[PDB]
Amino acid sequence: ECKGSPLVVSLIGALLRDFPNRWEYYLKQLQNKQFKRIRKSSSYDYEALDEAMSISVEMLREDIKDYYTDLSILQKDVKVPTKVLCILWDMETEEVEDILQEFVNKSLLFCDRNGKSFRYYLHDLQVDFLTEKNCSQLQDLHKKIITQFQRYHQPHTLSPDQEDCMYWYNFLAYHMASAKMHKELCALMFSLDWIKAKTELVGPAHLIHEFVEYRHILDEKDCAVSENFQEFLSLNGHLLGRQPFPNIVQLGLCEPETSEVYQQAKLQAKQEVDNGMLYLEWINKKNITNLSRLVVRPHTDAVYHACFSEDGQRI
Amino acid sequence: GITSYVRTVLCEGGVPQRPVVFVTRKKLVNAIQQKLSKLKGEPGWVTIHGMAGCGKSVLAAEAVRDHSLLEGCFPGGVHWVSVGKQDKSGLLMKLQNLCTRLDQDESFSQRLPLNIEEAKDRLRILMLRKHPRSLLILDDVWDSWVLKAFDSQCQILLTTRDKSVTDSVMGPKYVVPVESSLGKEKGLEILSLFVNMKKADLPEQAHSIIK
Ligand SMILES: Nc1ncnc2c1ncn2[C@H]1C[C@H](O)[C@@H](COP(=O)(O)OP(=O)(O)OP(=O)(O)O)O1
Ligand SMILES: [Mg+2]
Repeated sequence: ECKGSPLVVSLIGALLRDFPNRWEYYLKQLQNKQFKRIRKSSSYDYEALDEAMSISVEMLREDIKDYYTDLSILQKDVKVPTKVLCILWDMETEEVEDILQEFVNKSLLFCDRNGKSFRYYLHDLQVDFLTEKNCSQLQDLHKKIITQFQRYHQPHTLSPDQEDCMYWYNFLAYHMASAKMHKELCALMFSLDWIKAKTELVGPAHLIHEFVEYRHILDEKDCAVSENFQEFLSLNGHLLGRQPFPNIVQLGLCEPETSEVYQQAKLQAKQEVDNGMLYLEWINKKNITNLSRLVVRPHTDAVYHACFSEDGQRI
Repeated sequence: GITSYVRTVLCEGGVPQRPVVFVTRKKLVNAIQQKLSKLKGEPGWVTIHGMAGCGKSVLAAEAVRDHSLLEGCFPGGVHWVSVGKQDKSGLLMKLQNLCTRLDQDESFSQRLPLNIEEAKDRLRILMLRKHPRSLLILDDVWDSWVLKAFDSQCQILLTTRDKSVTDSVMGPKYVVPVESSLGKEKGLEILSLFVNMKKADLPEQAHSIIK
């Protein structure tokens, strides 16, 4: 938790000198992520680590000051391509970099000179302070970024070449969740074609991870839809990644029951059918296949051994 | 057994002379003194504390009262400052007064600093050159900025009620903690001195009040 801010270590450390018994307490306290709990009088000039950050924020000229807060939304550990910052700001790129350069000097946002591209990012402490001091706004802004992206690229209108897009796959999903807009979340994550492109360069793991987050966000009834989709994924992992991304629209019409995943497939098939494509219907599914919960291909080359983590968290 | 010389150094220092009716606390004095001995060199602060009226000052006066620890250890004289409780303005004067006290020669500017830090400089510099092996003792002290002011990097020992006070400061800190107890044998010793009679000659009433 300390993340090497020796100020936190001395701050925890002294704090412990008084109460050797309450050892776990502060552990869970930093697990809490609030630094208001930790305080010590010290040679250092501030009660606490939260105390230091507040002093840094004030100096910025009023025009700059508002912008930092937008900067609040960004993940603890994402080096975002400059563009997305351009989009949220809606301000031209040559200009946008320079304000950020001023920040980096303020040492409030670390630089990343990777090639022409720049990824700026924060310390875990810097991020935590932000939520500590900007939390009420953040839910509100979470809806601001999305609308701006809507004023530009649509998710289907997204492209492989654009630098920002992967952030957009990987995390756009993320913003809508904070937004708390579930219908919009349906407008994005549900879209099977979005799944197609995401599985094209992302792979079929990120979507599953998103789905677990997804389940709380929307509705229990949909959760079943998510359950149907996860069931649709079980068949995806084993051969889906290879390359010849077999026309899923055709391999999809294999699920049972109906749910929302199957309903989508039949209609798509009907649409395909009039045009052509010679899809063959399958009539025995309910009579066949005892489905496995999951399948993995780690290697194009034959497997020789595998082992569980002792924790069981990984293999 | 006070040396004549000890009194001469002590007079210059300005520590109060012990009350005529006193009773040594050998163990405690010994502990402070041995500990006090510990910061043989290089900065250092000692805190002494107790609930009100625990013999806290007298011990401070008493510890230094002895020749051995003071003379070999402390070529520099001892300076006592009575800090009390102070608003920012009040604190300022004590500093100037310590300035005037320390600079007996007057070689340093007759003008006095209007700024606390400047006084801090005059103290540090004076402690550094004018009085190389000096020890400063403080009385009371109720808030940290105060010791922030006196934080000359030269040994100063503060004696008090709060032990929180020396948290702003930097450098090795030791605390000797005086519980308010005393000894039944000793108080009878003290009571006798107060009324001037062989301890046995003391009335039956006396034993109970000490309780
Ligand atoms: N031998 C002795 N040792 C300690 N105290 C004694 C002795 N003989 C008499 N006394 C009484 C008389 C004094 O009023 C008092 C000593 O004062 P002191 O211990 O310096 O209090 P203090 O300065 O810690 O109080 P405060 O916390 O208010 O400053 O104890
Ligand atoms: Mg006193």
